[PDB]
Amino acid sequence: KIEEGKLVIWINGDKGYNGLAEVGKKFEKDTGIKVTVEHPDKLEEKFPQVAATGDGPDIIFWAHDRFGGYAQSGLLAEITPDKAFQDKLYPFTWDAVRYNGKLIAYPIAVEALSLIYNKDLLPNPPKTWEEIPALDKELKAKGKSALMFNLQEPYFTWPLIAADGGYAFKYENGKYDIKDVGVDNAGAKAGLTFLVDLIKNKHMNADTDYSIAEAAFNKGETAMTINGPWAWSNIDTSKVNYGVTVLPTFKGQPSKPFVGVLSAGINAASPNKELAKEFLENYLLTDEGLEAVNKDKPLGAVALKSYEEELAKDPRIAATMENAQKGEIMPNIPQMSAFWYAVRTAVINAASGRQTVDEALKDAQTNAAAEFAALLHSLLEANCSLALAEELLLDGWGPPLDPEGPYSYCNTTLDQIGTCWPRSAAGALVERPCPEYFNGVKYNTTRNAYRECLENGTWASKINYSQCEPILD
Amino acid sequence: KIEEGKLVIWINGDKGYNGLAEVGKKFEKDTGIKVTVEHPDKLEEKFPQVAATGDGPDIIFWAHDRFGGYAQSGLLAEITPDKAFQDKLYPFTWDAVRYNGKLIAYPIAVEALSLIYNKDLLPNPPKTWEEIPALDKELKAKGKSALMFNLQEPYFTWPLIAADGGYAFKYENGKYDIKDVGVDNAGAKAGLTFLVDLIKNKHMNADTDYSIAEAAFNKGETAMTINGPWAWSNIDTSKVNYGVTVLPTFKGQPSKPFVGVLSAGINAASPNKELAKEFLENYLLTDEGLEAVNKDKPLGAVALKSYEEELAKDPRIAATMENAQKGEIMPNIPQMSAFWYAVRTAVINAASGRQTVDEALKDAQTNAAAEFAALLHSLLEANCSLALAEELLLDGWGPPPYSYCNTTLDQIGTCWPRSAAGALVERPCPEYFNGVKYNTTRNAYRECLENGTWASKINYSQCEPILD
Amino acid sequence: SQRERAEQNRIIFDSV
Amino acid sequence: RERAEQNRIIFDSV
Ligand SMILES: OC[C@H]1O[C@H](O[C@H]2[C@H](O)[C@@H](O)[C@@H](O)O[C@@H]2CO)[C@H](O)[C@@H](O)[C@@H]1O
Ligand SMILES: OC[C@H]1O[C@H](O[C@H]2[C@H](O)[C@@H](O)[C@@H](O)O[C@@H]2CO)[C@H](O)[C@@H](O)[C@@H]1O
Repeated sequence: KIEEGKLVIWINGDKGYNGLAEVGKKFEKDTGIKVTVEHPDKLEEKFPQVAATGDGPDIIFWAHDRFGGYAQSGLLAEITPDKAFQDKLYPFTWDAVRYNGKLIAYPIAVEALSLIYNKDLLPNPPKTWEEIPALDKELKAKGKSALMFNLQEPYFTWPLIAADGGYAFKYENGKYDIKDVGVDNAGAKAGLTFLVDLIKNKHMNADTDYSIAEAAFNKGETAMTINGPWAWSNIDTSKVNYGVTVLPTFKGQPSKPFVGVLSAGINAASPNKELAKEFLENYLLTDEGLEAVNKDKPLGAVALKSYEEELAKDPRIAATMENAQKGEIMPNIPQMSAFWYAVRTAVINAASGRQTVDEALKDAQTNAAAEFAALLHSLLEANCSLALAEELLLDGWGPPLDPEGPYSYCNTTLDQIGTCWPRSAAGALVERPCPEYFNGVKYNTTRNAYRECLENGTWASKINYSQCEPILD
Repeated sequence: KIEEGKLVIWINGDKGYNGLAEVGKKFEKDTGIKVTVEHPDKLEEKFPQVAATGDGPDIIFWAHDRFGGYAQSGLLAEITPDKAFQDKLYPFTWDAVRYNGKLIAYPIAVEALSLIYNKDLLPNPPKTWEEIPALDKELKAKGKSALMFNLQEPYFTWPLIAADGGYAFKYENGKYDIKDVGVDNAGAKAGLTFLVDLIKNKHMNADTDYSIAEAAFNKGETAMTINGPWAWSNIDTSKVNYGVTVLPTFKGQPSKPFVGVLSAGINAASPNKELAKEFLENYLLTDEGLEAVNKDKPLGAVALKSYEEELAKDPRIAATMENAQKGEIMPNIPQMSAFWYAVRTAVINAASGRQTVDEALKDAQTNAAAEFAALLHSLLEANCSLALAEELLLDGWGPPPYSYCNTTLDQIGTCWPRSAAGALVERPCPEYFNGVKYNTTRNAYRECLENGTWASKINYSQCEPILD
Repeated sequence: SQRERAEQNRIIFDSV
Repeated sequence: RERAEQNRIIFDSV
């Protein structure tokens, strides 16, 4: 379990985590309570693995779309701010953190993607997507490129897939209809196809990802990127004379980014709920607190009314909001997880030529990717339970083991990679062969993973995968 | 239900229940509220039976170890003393009465076993358990005996099984592992085997129980007994010149009594939680309140800061505290019920000769950890993954909504299959659950909500056990 | 014993 | 190649 008398906080690496820790440093000064900020990778998948078991951060930070699934699964504590406090933030930002009419997180800021462009390469950013192919052709002539953005995260390609009719779940009079999914409609198809054609036509690379794009943009190699506010800081530093503008249209339609409210949730299992509330309410959610984080990496349009009045006057925030209006707040329902996984899968396959646009989106429609993952996973789970079954069956009803072995084993367990660790004696360093298969990648199984069974009878929390070399060409 | 406008109190007959009733006669003089104090047998088992139903005592007295079990079932009302009252009692006593961060009872007193010995038959009580065989031989020659204590209650043999490495549940970083029991290790075997040998060689009798031990000691027939503070009062009366000293060592190791904090919780279903709060705060937990009880049967090391100051000066209380230090405070978790029953069985079986030490301790091992359940559980996990497997295999590559409830295993071992939003789903009742067989041709029901999630309540109403 | 163990399971069932 | 490079990050954390 979490340590009593401190606060651990998970925020994502792209955000303003050093500003946040200064707010944490001020909280320490006053109360004496150590505040640690960490940014583990794949935070929003890591958080429910570890929280589910009574472990993890005191406070988690993320866009409100994952909180629905966290609260459904009972991992977030109900927050109770008083009336006075709720008047300090916007109504629509409480809406995003509401799950079954309970408030399950604090709103921090609104974030929407914008077209970021280089004023020296492009005095006039284009108004339409269609314009981009011709634009790339004349910038390739200058040893440069029209547009780079992260193609490996569906959040970035969605404004374009939604432009002309693609939608997650249909909204109808207050309710989302999880039986009405708009990923494989004609609009979704057109947008993805246009995106795949830019690649076939070598205007974009399938490989391109967050850091290649950021680097490429900040070095003045590409005229345009698509990113959020958090990215503006590293641009200011690169001294590229940059603008932030409305996303270009597709087939005359606005691109429709999905809008996120950055929110702060409290771990249901935390013994520090009270410290968390005071920290969030009296230190972070204040001009002082937000300005500290905004000055690290800009937050977008903040939820704290009084600070937003100062930030609202920035053309960049103005532009954030204009794309916000054109888009759509993300649903926060628990199916969001499967949704995102499906579209991630679809975009990547379509991008890399593994499936056609038709084939990819149809699988996203039918939820095939996440269902295959659940098949391989439940086979492993079953197999690891069976191993445990056997081990217990022996150790209880088999003939008496050595009147001189130990009472104290680490039990048969299945890690997050699918490796089943067998029941082992305390002190043991245990070798198991590297997964044959992991996230679409095949590994050399004649090398091993390593996990230590501690001298007390518990598995060490770190597992040594360092030796698992993939092999795919 | 309980009657409104009186307090009924359950405490163990070995405690100072007449002192307590005088404190109850004080409350009544004052408030006009009749306070009845009773001492039913098997109090700690009778309480959840009758409490379960909205019946039984307003207030309950027992060592804290079973309160975890009661709170988990929701039978104890949460106590809410203010700050000024919590500073009146020792921090470590509140600890014993905390379950999920919630205070579930009032601490009264610390009790731990000691060696009690007849100064006329034994001016020098033995330092070590190994000294005892030889010492019994000498005393047998004088028509007396070395040692008699209660063999029927594992609480009393515990300190010897614990002496040299036996343990309940392993403590590790704030948390008790209920998967790591310490009842079948080399240490436990050693302790118990030694105890069983005393019996094989007729240095003790397996029948010997609480009243046989007390009586024998107070008549000067045995040199030694192992008992707690409540026992001192009857010895005073017997005029046997007794000492209270540290328990003998075993294999050079101190004996490790489990230490109990005697505690008062309030029954959840009583219409008298305010009367019970005022009784225990303003009448019982006062020097005037404790003194009346202690002068009936000594409490041991009391939880009240201001009266423990005086009691600390008694050599007897010093010895209680010394043994307390060398043992360990009992866990209060629910599995304590199963641990005590397992060890009671093992000890008696080993003692009567029904089972060797290995056999007995293995079974307690198996029972205490609830290993049968762990093994059944893993089977049910497996099977539920498999049902998920087959379903996905068909729903994909089998011949041609996005919005199911996903296969889940509830806390009772029913695997709820993937179902459509809106489905009310029936699955047969568990064939087994906590030691009990159920009629499986009745059903449990769980609703797959229109929004794609399982309803959180599950209707187990129709699962009738089958018995005789 | 079993008449009474079952009596606790009913509470658990009632809650769950 | 360009997705085996991501698993290395996951392996490093897990
Ligand atoms: O790409 C799918 C992903 O999208 C959103 O994540 C955003 C996040 O909201 C932003 O704050 C920033 O971290 O970029 C992320 C994408 O890299 C959803 O919030 C997230 O749940 C989903 O997986
Ligand atoms: O023997 C099993 C029993 O041990 C403890 O009970 C003690 C109690 O702490 C003392 O106050 C005294 O009354 O004797 C009891 C044993 O006869 C645990 O409290 C109890 O739960 C456990 O079953």
